[PDB]
Amino acid sequence: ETELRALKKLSTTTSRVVGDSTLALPSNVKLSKGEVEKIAVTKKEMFDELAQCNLPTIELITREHTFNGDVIRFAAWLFLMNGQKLMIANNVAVRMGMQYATNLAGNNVKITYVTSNNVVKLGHIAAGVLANPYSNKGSGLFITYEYNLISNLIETGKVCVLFITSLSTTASSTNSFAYSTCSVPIENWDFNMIKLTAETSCASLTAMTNLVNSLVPGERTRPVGLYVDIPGVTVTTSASSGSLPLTTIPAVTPLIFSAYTKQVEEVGVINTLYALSYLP
Amino acid sequence: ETELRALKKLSTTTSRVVGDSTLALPSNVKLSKGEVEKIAVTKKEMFDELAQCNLPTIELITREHTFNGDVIRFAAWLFLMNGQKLMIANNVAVRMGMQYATNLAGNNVKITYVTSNNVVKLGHIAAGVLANPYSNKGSGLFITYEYNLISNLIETGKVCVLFITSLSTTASSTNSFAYSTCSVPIENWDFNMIKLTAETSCASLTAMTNLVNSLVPGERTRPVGLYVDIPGVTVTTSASSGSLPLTTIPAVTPLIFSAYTKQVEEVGVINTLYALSYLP
Amino acid sequence: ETELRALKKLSTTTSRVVGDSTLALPSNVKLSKGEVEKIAVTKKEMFDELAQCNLPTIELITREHTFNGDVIRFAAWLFLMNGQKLMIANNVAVRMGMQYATNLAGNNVKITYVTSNNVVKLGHIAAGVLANPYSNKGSGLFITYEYNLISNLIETGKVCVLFITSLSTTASSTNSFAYSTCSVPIENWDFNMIKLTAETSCASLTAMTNLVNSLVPGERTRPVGLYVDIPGVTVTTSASSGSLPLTTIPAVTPLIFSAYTKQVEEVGVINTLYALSYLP
Repeated sequence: ETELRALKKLSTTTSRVVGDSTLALPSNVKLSKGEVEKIAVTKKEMFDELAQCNLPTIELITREHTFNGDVIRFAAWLFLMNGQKLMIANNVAVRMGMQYATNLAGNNVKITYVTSNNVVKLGHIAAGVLANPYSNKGSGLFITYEYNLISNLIETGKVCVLFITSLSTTASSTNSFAYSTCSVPIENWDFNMIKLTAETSCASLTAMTNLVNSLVPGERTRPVGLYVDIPGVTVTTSASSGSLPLTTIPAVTPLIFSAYTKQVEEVGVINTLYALSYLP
Repeated sequence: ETELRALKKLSTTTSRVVGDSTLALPSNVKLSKGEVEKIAVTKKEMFDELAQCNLPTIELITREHTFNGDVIRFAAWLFLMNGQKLMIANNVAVRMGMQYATNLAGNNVKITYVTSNNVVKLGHIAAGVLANPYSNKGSGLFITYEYNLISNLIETGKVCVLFITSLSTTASSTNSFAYSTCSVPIENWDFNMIKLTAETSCASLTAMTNLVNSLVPGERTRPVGLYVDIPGVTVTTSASSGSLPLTTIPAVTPLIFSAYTKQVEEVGVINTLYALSYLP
Repeated sequence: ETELRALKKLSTTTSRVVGDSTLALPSNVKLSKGEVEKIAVTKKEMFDELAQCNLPTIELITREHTFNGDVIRFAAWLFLMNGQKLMIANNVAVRMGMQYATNLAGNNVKITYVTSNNVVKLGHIAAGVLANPYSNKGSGLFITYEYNLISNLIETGKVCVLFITSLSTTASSTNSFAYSTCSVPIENWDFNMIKLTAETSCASLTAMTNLVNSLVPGERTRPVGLYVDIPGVTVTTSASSGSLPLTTIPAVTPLIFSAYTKQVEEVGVINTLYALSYLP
């Protein structure tokens, strides 16, 4: 029975040591920790990027604006946040767990964190003075607090999100524009549930499908529709206006998320920025 | 009877649960899935960045231009594509699987996806009007369809790869430049094979190495040579020019890949952008 | 006897083919290489980003300025290094194992690699002509070789690190500015040790926290203090000057690391850039 004791240890560990052979080990065989350290990218290694002074944790001031050290999302989110050629002025994204966030003009603003049932839900900042109005035919996503941009009316305790778009192709000189809007209660608010989709079926997407079909086949562009998964929200579109719905946003108006692309073809870039901005 | 049964499962799975000690387990020890789910960053976690509404897959429109979710790749490729300080005008990279791609001027246009044997291989777009001609001691890589920038002669069923370079350093006011053009058939085309190398031996590097020797000893620069692994390729490197072989690209000229840097000293980033752009 | 050899294989090999089932296998269940090949993003895949022509290793020139393939390290570091707004002129960071590095004006220059006891400790370059004076009410980190920026005196065989800051908030019109300085020998030099912290206790932080506390309510800002882990280090923090200590630096003055943000609120990006720039 003592043979069982020794032969049992063969299960616990491997006689093999780490090395180049670990790369060439056949796929069917099992692995030890040392080899798995080599083969797969370790969570330590990503944590090792910002590690200084061999501290147990990375610097607090760094963890604030790096999504608590999630470097992978931080890199891609950073460029789309600002520096894109086609984005007008500076896209405004209020990331959670932050002291300051830039506004449309570019001044960093102390963020008013809204607390829901003793839990911080989201924060907003003053819009500031927009550099320029949104000129060309492009799409954009807008999220504001206690305000409706189309109606210019304030609803206390309610968050309204607007999506604007240009149906016509940028090359096509014909001008057709529409938008989708909805108001969400403060309580059941989750950034994850909202997205811009071209495949998932929703009421906004249905409107865009036939609305583009209204235009000539040469100038058609694939529909991009607002989708909201949260209970208690109704998405309302608009008829084909043919003129841009929103040109500028007042500074006094509270702001949560706002991003517009000069051309419509890079509409999906907006959704990517929204996806990266808030962790689910 | 049951002693074999239990002892097999005893070895087969792990009794230990995940925790802090999971990090401190011996390297030679073997591990469970929950342990590996902690130690290494997962496919899901990388996939989790773009996940919305807990959907099985990422959004289609985001899936198109993010290399089908290669967020690790997408971030680095993005800045080199747009916003490089030394890059002139807008370098053009045509990403596969996408409807639109920006041209030199910055106006995004529809892509003509070439299909070979009922299988797509590459896409090209109109060059557009260049913002400014390339005027400095710099190097660039150029890929065009059905055309030869050296001879300005149209091709049929042929894709020509051109690589200009700056023999002198930035400080060396002495002016001398060379190039290495190649033409490849569509049938044998494969992006991954071609690269810019300073160590791998090739015909272009063979000439390029001696060319800097013609320079004064103080003026030497590290050779950078075009290398093509595609069988049936012809590589030609002309003598020193003393002037820029190419100044501007005609708008009607078809384009696939084009990028140039004012300073030759950053020629390496050109290869990186080409490496990032196309998945092997 | 045969059972022992037979049952050993059951230990070493899972005998289960990879698939979606492997994705859904229980966490307690042990797994083979094929699962870890799937479950975790491999070191191979990160190598695959720059992989080309199926070469056993990545290109030399590409690996030189990409931290030898640390793509994610290269990604986030790239945008912060240059191209971001709220950065005066160009941030200058000299990466190790490099031929050229950009100056303040943006022209890349040869790097004098300082080798100590037959080990290359660091490298420095000529500062070049600064584009503009260092704006207003911002913070920055400065590292110079054989020099003292505040004292403008040469110290052979000693490297000095300087930190500047603005106590007052950008919104507050009141003006209060302080700084921290240290002189480090080259022999004990190690990049990873030094950092900007808001939680770790250090002499520089202790001097600064009461200083901003001396400011009236509503004007106080989170203290960010120099912390140096290298033994034999002195840190000095003067009284609140009320005016910017430094505006421009001479071109002839050697420069190791230099970064400055127009707004103080983005102090973290300064530490973030330093953390990314040099591997531990």
